[PDB]
Amino acid sequence: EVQLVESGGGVVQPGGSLRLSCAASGFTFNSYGMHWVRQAPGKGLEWVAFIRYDGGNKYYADSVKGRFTISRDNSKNTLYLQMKSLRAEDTAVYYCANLKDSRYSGSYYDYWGQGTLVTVS
Amino acid sequence: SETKCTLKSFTVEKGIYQTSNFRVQPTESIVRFPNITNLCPFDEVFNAT
Amino acid sequence: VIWMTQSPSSLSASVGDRVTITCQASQDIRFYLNWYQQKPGKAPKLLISDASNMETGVPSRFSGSGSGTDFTFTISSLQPEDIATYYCQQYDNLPFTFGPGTKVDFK
Ligand SMILES: *[C@@H]1O[C@H](CO)[C@@H](O[C@@H]2O[C@H](CO)[C@@H](O)[C@H](O)[C@H]2NC(C)=O)[C@H](O)[C@H]1NC(C)=O
Repeated sequence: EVQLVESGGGVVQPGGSLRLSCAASGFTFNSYGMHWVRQAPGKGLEWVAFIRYDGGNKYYADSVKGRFTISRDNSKNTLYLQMKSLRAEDTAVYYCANLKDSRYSGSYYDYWGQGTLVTVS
Repeated sequence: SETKCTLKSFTVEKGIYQTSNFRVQPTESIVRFPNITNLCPFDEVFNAT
Repeated sequence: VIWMTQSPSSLSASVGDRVTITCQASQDIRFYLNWYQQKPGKAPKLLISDASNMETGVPSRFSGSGSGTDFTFTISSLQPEDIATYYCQQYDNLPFTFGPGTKVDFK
């Protein structure tokens, strides 16, 4: 009954830009701090970004700190990832995650997205 | 309400009331430089016969 | 940055056998570590939260233990739907870091 449908994947020239969107509908949203997680094809899961319940504090991974920005729109219940200056090491499957934290976000349920294939060629 | 919070009142009479400041932040963040002249060859020290 | 390592990164065991998977950190994470399972082609399903608290909707074959720097994921029996990749996660210092992931296979 939870729905995290994501969009914005496609062929991107190196050094381009994207807006990955995650439409969330089901749980209450905006009471949970939500995450962007990515998985390289054939590799393990990495971590991209985290945003709090009010859009106040945003935290990024130590490799992409500055090329990505994470935002949320609580009126339409969406997550956004602005990706600028993409290299070829960012072709991946991006999931829109709500991790069963319990230290920072304080969530209790694990709701994952579906994942968009962002191919940077 | 912005104006109310500014005049510290609940009644705002008629007129232009300056409240806040609108600065537009930036987006990207480039870092340009020159190409690359000499390259001090490790080609000769790591790869001698 | 809190580096994690997982062992063994390749594993093949038959039905009814037991599987131990050690997650080792580079710093001290007290009991804040999540164990995920990802079957190939789908989003990862969580199995164990805060290194010992098994969830609801998961069978009682899996168990988690350990604390401090060393943690342990234990599968008491391999059913055919246990064939997946298992991941760690820490929670104390942002950024959260996943593990590299171990692959379970059949003989
Ligand atoms: C180290 O030296 C060898 C030999 O000089 C280099 O091998 C040459 O590589 C180029 C391009 O890779 C080829 O066109 C040549 O035919 C190779 N020569 C031989 C004799 O094999 C090697 O590339 C050098 N290492 C580096 C990093 O430049």
